[PDB]
Amino acid sequence: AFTVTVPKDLYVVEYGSNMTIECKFPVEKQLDLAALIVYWEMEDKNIIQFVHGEEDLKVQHSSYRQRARLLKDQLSLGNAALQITDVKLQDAGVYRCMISYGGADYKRITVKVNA
Amino acid sequence: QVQLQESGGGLVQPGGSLRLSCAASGKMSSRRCMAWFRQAPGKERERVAKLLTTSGSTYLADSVKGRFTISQNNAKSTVYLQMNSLKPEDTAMYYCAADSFEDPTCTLVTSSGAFQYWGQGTQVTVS
Ligand SMILES: [Cl-]
Ligand SMILES: [Cl-]
Ligand SMILES: [Cl-]
Ligand code: NA
Ligand code: NA
Repeated sequence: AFTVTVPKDLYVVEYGSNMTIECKFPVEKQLDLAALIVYWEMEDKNIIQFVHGEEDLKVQHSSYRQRARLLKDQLSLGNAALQITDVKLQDAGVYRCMISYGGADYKRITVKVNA
Repeated sequence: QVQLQESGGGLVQPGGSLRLSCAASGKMSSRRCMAWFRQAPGKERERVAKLLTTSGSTYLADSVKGRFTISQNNAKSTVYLQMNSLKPEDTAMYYCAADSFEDPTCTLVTSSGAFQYWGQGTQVTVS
């Protein structure tokens, strides 16, 4: 069945640095955007919804809205990569990626932040 | 975290009706995306209904549009599937499922693999 994997389930990061966390999923020879959904959250708070080849436009000022982005050029290589810049103490916690691309699955990644 | 428990299954003749309930508990944000899935023996779980609890926005699979309805109570501790005009092909174990997905993802994700929380299932037989 469709399985999402992580190269690391824990990242330890320094305050003020930049961090990229990754989930991996099965590739086709051609990235079919119509079928792909990429969902990133921290705890239950949504960070990314990449649907139909489009990022869901957020209007609410939030912690993540200007510092978080999905590295879209990595999707065709089977990498869901979330880059968060200028890491803050509040960025510590449990992240989850859910990818749907035919089947669907999810994994969790913990981030610890040092100051 | 989240727990889900179904009730309401049974046996009806064609044209009959059943009402399923899913008693939902745990942090509301962790179960804002509610769904009903069904599994016939020899087949995969397939989604038939979706509700985002915060907006009330619902979605029904083409196979059940106009026959089934998904809803919740005021406290949002219970989610229902009202099943009218039942047909033999509706025979299956029915499951409630929950997760945290906001819309549009909640609407668009039909694979059972996406959902982390599940009820134990309830049998619906139409014969
Ligand atoms: Cl459909
Ligand atoms: Cl559906
Ligand atoms: Cl009510
Ligand atoms: Na490609
Ligand atoms: Na009520």
